[PDB]
Amino acid sequence: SNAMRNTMRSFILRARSAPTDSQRLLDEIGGKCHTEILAHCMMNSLFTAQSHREDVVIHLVLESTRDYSRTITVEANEISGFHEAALIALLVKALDASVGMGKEQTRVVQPGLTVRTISFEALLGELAEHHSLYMMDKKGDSIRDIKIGPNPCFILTDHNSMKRLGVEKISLGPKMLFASQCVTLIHNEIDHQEAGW
Amino acid sequence: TMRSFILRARSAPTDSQRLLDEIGGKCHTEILAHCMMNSLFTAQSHREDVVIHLVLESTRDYSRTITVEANEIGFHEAALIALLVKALDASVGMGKEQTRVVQPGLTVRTISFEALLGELAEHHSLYMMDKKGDSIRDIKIGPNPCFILTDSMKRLGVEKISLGPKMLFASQCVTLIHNEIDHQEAGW
Repeated sequence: SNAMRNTMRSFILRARSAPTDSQRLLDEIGGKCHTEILAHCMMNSLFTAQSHREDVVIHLVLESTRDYSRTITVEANEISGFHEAALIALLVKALDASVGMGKEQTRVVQPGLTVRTISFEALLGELAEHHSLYMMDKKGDSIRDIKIGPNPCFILTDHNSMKRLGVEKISLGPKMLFASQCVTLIHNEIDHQEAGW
Repeated sequence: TMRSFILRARSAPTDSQRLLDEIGGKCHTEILAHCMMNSLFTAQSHREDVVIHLVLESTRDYSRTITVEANEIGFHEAALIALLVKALDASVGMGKEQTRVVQPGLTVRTISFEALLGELAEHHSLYMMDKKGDSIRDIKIGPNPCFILTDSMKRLGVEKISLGPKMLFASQCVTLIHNEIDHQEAGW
């Protein structure tokens, strides 16, 4: 193996129960669709105590729709608080800007915030090229026992087409965890591997 | 075994209203809820045998300690924050060194941070976040551990640990602490 330099970390939250409708989104906070998890995932994936993390991208694929899913891409680099309402707000903003889009389309919302009518599977297609793709599997190999690829990208669900795309299964531990908790764990293991300890 | 956490929420108001006003405020009240959610809940269900003590310090008089016990007690910010508001409201009028039961597995106390440490030091293995501390991965977590989390110590016998190279939110530290005990106990 090579001595890696620090690379982009990406995450994909497949929120299949999540409304693409701006208002039905704020409605599901604490509701059966559990819309808080998106905000926590955003928090954990982009923020530490001191700073925001450099070079992180989260893709939120909001699926529950009358037409196309909205893929909301947040980039820690250009996104100039971390509580549930403020991050959920970033979403509503991007959702409002997506209304009336047709298929296979892209709309800049603000610096480092984009919305796209791209399928989950199509999006994987694009990331599959130059990213190391990973998914969660209680029966996958412990993450502490693999060498995490460069430009890694982690599929988290709010819950073989995959094997074709080179998607490798990993596990973070014995227990079932919130997607938001998976984020912190992933980040931490790459922080270790990068630091060498 | 038992797992415990203490969160010294210095500058977290003991008043109910001022707490709600701090959701995303100068003092970030949201992190109390997140600490609770991560210490008490997994995706499958609540955790067994977990206790969290929240020490709220921004007080007129005495600070309030809210102990939540996983065995006894929505997971979103407003639900767990509501638990706290109920607890602080149970605390109005309390004297120094008092205890008041809010509901099964919810308790409010007018005991100090160090006063609580002193008690816990009797039986718990005390631990502290320190970027210079041993890596949690290299030590064997002691029996009945308690993890101090910020927003004399050496005398009480608390020993320093680091979860990694970076500076995390208290709530992120809870996740990584649980996950390490989870590993050591399943023999991973």
